[PDB]
Amino acid sequence: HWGYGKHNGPEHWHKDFPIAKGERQSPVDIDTHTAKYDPSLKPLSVSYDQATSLRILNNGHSFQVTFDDSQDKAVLKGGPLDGTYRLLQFHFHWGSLDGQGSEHTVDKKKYAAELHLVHWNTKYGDVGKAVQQPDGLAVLGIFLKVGSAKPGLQKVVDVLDSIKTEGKSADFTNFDPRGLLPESLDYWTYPGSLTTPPLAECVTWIVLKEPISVSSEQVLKFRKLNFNGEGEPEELMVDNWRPAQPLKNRQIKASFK
Ligand SMILES: CC(C)(C)C(=O)Nc1nnc(S(N)(=O)=O)s1
Ligand SMILES: [Zn+2]
Repeated sequence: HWGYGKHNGPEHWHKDFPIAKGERQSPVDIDTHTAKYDPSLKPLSVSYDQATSLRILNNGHSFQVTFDDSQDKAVLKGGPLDGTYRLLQFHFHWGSLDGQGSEHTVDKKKYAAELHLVHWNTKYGDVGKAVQQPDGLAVLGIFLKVGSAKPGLQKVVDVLDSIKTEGKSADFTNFDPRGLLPESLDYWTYPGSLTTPPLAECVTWIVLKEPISVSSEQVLKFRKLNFNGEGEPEELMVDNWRPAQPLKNRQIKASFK
């Protein structure tokens, strides 16, 4: 089964998921000088006030916080998007050290981690149908750098002890994802894919220019999670990032000058 190790990592994924070598794979390097300001791009609309978080889960890849997506509660609109995209889950990718961990890069710079808020287009009715569409998902990507703590992340960090190994989950209600957002909603956008199998080419990527800062203690708690299930040889869940993929016939657009 796929993972991030030497024998099952990103360089192997194409064997089970041939779209890994596709025309719109993610992540990519964002070359800030080549991204073109698009004045026709709207401001992003992030409407998270009514978000209902449900559970936090170690899925063997990452940890994720899942939301109730059975109603338009926490939605992403505007920007490059047509229609309404419901927040389903967020998760992170991170490194073994602070100089790596992000999936997208900015002028080849890697951040310590990257937060993905995954939303699906309500015109397709459910996320499984949305994954089969070129505009089915919108993932809001936010870079994490190490410095000051992000207070809004601490509730997440403090429960990771209870989901150390693959398969473990916990109640995680009343979590407000607005506490994870940076000040600016300036973004880059391009058409891409899921960055984990099945690597489906269904994502409008919206990557915020402004990172959030998290503390060393916060990211260290990410690095104590395990890829393995309980009772299996302990393999720290670190470096769960796919590297940048070829941009191919794509333009990255910027919402800002
Ligand atoms: C809900 C569902 C389809 C299982 C999902 O979200 N899958 C993702 N696979 N890769 C993602 S990423 N790292 O691009 O945000 S999300
Ligand atoms: Zn992700």
